[PDB]
This record gives sequence, structure tokens and C-alpha cells, in this order.
Amino acid sequence: MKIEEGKLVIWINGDKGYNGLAEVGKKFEKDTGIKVTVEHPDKLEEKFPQVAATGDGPDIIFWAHDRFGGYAQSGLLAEITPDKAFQDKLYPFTWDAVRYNGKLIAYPIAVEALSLIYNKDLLPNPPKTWEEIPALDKELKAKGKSALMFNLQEPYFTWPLIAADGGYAFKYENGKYDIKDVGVDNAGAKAGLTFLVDLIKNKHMNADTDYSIAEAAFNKGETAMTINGPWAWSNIDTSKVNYGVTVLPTFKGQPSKPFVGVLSAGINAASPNKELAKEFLENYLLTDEGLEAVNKDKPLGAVALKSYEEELAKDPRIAATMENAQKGEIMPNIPQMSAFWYAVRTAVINAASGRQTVDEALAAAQTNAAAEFGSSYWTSEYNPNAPILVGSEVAYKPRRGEWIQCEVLKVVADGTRFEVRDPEPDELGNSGKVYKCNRKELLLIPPGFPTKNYPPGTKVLARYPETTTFYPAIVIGTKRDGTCRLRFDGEKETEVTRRLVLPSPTALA
Amino acid sequence: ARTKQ
Ligand SMILES: OC[C@H]1O[C@H](O[C@H]2[C@H](O)[C@@H](O)[C@@H](O)O[C@@H]2CO)[C@H](O)[C@@H](O)[C@@H]1O
Repeated sequence: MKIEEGKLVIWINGDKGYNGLAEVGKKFEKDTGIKVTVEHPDKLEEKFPQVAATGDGPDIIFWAHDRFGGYAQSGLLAEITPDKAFQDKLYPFTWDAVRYNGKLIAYPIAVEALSLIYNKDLLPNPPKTWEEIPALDKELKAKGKSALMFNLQEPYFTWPLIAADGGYAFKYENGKYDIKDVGVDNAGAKAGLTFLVDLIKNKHMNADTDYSIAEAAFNKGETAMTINGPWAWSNIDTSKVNYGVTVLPTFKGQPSKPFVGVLSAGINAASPNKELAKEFLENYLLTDEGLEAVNKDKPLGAVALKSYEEELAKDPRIAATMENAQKGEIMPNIPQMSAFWYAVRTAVINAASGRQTVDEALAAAQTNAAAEFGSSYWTSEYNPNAPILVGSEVAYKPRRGEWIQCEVLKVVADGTRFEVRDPEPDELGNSGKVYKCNRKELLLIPPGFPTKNYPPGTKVLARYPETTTFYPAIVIGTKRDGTCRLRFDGEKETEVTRRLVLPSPTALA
Repeated sequence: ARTKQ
């Protein structure tokens, strides 16, 4: 039998009620004797596609419905098999969200949407427009408080604003979404981000604000507002803030259009426990007690289960959540969604940090929102390995331990194949020599700013000063400005900018 | 590619 056979392994994002779900798992373990293990790994959304297929990976995966279409398309999720008596217990529209090519590809759980969360003691009346925020912050600054603070590292949070005035993702054309019609480069979109960029220029927000930093700012009462979803209410209650939840601010007289997502559970197609996974989902989780339990840890939002939604239905927070949901649009689920998210995330972090003008970021964002991309076989907790698309820069390991820097000209066969070119003039071409490689012959050189440093002792491939070659090296320490101090093998110590210090594939063996 | 030494 396969190693995964005989038990269940669940994956869920770290901001949901995985402890409340562990409870649902205990009731199940008890009734069947089978073991259930709940995990909340980092960047699970990117690891699932690389480990699920090797025939391994978790048995159940929880994420917003937007990424499920790509998994189903690639054959990583199995077609679920609920009868009609069960299909009736869920809201017909939540089933619509997890359908791909007329096939049900996952069990829906809840409808979640971002709302404006505010402090009542600090702000008895919240602004209705974004344009009131710049003045609201000047007023609040005199008392040592800020007006707004939310995650600027994840595009999902800024999207509501980028969409209010006309920005969209993919156009819903005939009976479908035209991937040839991206709307992240139109004036509607540019006007929203430009407004966001200005808020930062005028010191109303700092581009370093991430998720953790904002949550604390609001829970300690350092800021009057924040834009988050239902799952965040658990921590606020635990704190002191006397808060409220209402509609998002308008922009240019238009409502903020938050992308609406349906948390959903998928069943891995490689799994030998598809039938134990169904038992768990239909009889234990999607039950009044099963949801009530997960809802208790961290609020789920508007639940797909009709009978239990009758409870939260009257809750004002759910009311606001559904209000904003009705004003926004439901995320698509085509395979191009992950490429799309990588492009916008790249454009938002860049425009906000000055590294790129709004025009430049969004223009490129439109160029890579539909692009086919691949990922490197070598992964690292310190450096991203995707997405590798045309125009990307990488470290290539010639068949002929030196790695040369190359540009990517073509991604083919679903990202399992590339055609890279060395830009330095070669005997066969002054434009550069071209090679064909698979996923193990290269490492992605992240184009954006670095996020994590390498612990001292880490083996890496750094580009040597005045060369286009990456040589083996050992990390001594990281200089504050970010820069890595390194001892190069077979030669003072050498200082190389972090952007040129990649993980070692050899060490990763 | 450009090399060392
Ligand atoms: O920001 C990109 C990200 O947006 C959405 O992810 C949300 C998720 O749906 C929420 O439930 C919550 O966990 O916050 C996430 C963003 O931090 C998309 O669902 C996701 O695929 C996309 O990468």
C-alpha cells in the first residue's frame, strides 16, 4: 500500500480555525478509529501543485475556490460524488463556485468578503469614501493614532479599490472569461492604485505594512481602521477594541468591489483515501456541529450550509460581509488565476515602494497576467522558486559547479520546458547562446526585493563581482542594508547583494 | 558568460 493510505492529512491556511477543525477531526477519529492530522504549512497554495502530483501531498486541501480550477484542470483534484439529498443542504450558488467544466471539484464551505473594520471609541462614524481617509489621518495623527492599516503584500486586500473605478481581472464575455482581455491596465485600475500609492507618499501608510503588523496595530488600538475578512474577528474580540464591521469605502462615488471567495475543500486525486475524505467532509464538517466548531475558533463568514446559516444570518457582521459581497464580483477559477495573482502582487508591491511607476507596474502586470509560467524543481524556505516566465532571469546549469545567468525566451509543455539564452556574445551568436533545459537545470533569480535572509552557514550560489557566473559560496552573515557577506569556495570576504545570492541545489540534494 | 580570474 501507499504511505498516505490508512489515514487523513489536512492542509489549511494558518489564519483559519485549524484548532477548531482539529476538533471536528477528533469527533471523526473517535467514531472511525482513523487518525486525522491537520496542518497549516507556509505557502501551501504553491506547494500543493508540486507535491500532490508526485502522488504524495495532503488528502484534503482548503483554499478559496479561485485556485481550485487550476488544480482540477491539471488533474490534481478528484471529481467529488455527493448525492442529491446532500447537494440540497448547500446553497445552490456555492456549488456554482466549485464547478469546473460542469464537474463538481470541491465541497464549498463559506462565503467570505473583506469589510471595513473600525474602532467605535476612536471613530463613532466611519468614512464612506476613500477620499476622506487622507483628512481622517491628519486628524488622528495629532493624538498619535493612524487612520488606516492593512496588508499591502497581498493583492487581495488592495483589489477592492483597484476595481471600484473600473479595474477588473478577466472579462466575462460569451459563456466565458477571455484571458485575452485583462483589465488591470485600464484607467479604471490605474486610478485606484495611483490613489493607494499617494496615500503612502503622503505618509498615511507605510509600504512595509504586512498582515501581522496591521492586525496588531488594530488590536492594540493604534489605528482607527483596517480591511480584513471574517476570520480576523476572533482576535479582535479577545482584545479591547470595541469594533464594528461595515461596507468598504467608496472611490470616485463607486463602491469598492472586493473579490468574493468561497472557502472550499478539495480531495487530492492521487490520494488512496478519497472515500474516507468524503466521510469526513459530508458527515462531520459540513454539519451543524462541525461548522459551529470551526466557526468558534475563527469565524468562517457566511456558511454554505443552509440550516446553520440561519444562525449567523442575523449577525450584523455577516450582514456587512454580504453587503460588500453583493457589491463586488465572484473570483473566476480559470487556470490563469495563479499567473494573474503573481502579476498583480508584483505590481502592487513595486508601485507602492517607488521601484516602479504605476504605469510601469500595471503595464507589465497585464503582460504577465495571462502568461504561461513554470517553476524550478529546487525550492527554499528563503527564496521563491516561481513564477518563471518569458522575460525572467535565471541561473542555468550547463550540461557540459558553475551556473550561468540566462534570460527566458520560451516556457513550454506546461512549464516543464524552457529555452534560455546567455546574453553575452558567443561564437555561434553575438545575441547570446541558446540552450534547452528542464526544471532542474535552473534557479529563479527573483526580480523583486528580497524578503528573508539566509542563516549563517547556508550554502548558496552567488554571482561573483564582474561576472555573469554564479559560483558556490558559504554565507557568513547578512549586512543590515540586506547585503550578504560571503566566503567563495576556492578563492577579504566578499559582499554580494542579496538579489544575487540564490539557494544551493547541490546542498538541497 | 563572463567568468572569474
Ligand atoms: O492575495 C492573493 C490571494 O488572494 C486570495 O487569498 C486570500 C484568501 O482567499 C482569503 O480567504 C484569506 O486567507 O486571505 C488570502 C490573501 O492573503 C486568493 O484566494 C488567493 O488565491 C490569492 O493568492
